[PDB]
Amino acid sequence: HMTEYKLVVVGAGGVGKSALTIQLIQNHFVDEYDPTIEDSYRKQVVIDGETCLLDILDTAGQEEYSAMRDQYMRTGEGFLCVFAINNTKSFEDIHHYREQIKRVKDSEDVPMVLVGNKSDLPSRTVDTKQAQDLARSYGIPFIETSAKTRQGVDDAFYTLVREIRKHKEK
Ligand SMILES: Nc1nc2c(ncn2[C@@H]2O[C@H](COP(=O)(O)OP(=O)(O)O)[C@@H](O)[C@H]2O)c(=O)[nH]1
Ligand SMILES: [Mg+2]
Repeated sequence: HMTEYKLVVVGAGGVGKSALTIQLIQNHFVDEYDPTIEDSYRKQVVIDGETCLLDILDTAGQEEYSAMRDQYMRTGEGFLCVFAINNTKSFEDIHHYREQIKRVKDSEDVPMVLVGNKSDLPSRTVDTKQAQDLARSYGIPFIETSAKTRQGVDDAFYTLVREIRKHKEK
């Protein structure tokens, strides 16, 4: 009656991991969300005729990974690797998040989507072609999002579900 899909949202502080997740669940842009709140959220949604229950960890910070975060990294089926298109450092940081996932999974073939968030903002410092070059090298999709306008948000999450299905029987 429902298929569970366990998703993890990672990336530098301030890129919009929480805003993206909240925009997915609540259809609202939250302007100011606690940067330290790490928690799991659930969403029921029909994707390609399948009733899915998304179990989504929105990660926050470093320093003594909770039991929960360690659990989700280990048992997570797919990862959204988020940077902001007006945050060059966040883009450069993606390498470290991908290295972490590769280590936790002992594999280069983990379901993953590269997300360039804050597409609504005029201060773009990361070109779509840069992002495309990075995702091409990793062998993953790249999608641009705005948690403010909702552009691409469903698309990122649905695409990650689809990547998981490409990798394993669900
Ligand atoms: N304009 C714009 N602001 C955003 C977007 N996503 C997040 N923000 C803002 O960016 C800041 C960081 O967002 P947050 O979701 O807390 O980042 P996190 O640390 O990655 O969870 C907040 O002030 C949000 O209001 C976006 O798509 N567009
Ligand atoms: Mg957050």
